[PDB]
Amino acid sequence: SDTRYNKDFINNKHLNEHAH
Repeated sequence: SDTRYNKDFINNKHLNEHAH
């Protein structure tokens, strides 16, 4: 649970644009 730099503040920018 640290992908970019700890969630990029929201689970990877709002769950990586609503589940890509």
